[PDB]
Amino acid sequence: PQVLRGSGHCKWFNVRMGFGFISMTSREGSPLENPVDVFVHQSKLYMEGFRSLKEGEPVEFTFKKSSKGFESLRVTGPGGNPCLGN
DNA sequence: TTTTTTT
Repeated sequence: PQVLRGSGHCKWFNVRMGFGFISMTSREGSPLENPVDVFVHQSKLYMEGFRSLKEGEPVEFTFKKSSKGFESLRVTGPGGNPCLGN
């Protein structure tokens, strides 16, 4: 299960659900011709207090292909900063 | 405080 690095933005996030998706726009330091969705759980989000992503906020993350699809493993804001959230 | 794969 190879671990890759990517960036993108929050496609959507539902706080009642505790999960959402990231639209990945770069991967392994190269931009993608077409964005790819990557699953993100609230538990993976680097921030203090209650954990969420705002729609649209820019993210940096590690991910791995999973049986259910891609799975984020740790998500941060630009430059390793905390995610913004709602 | 948050239904672990869709929006």
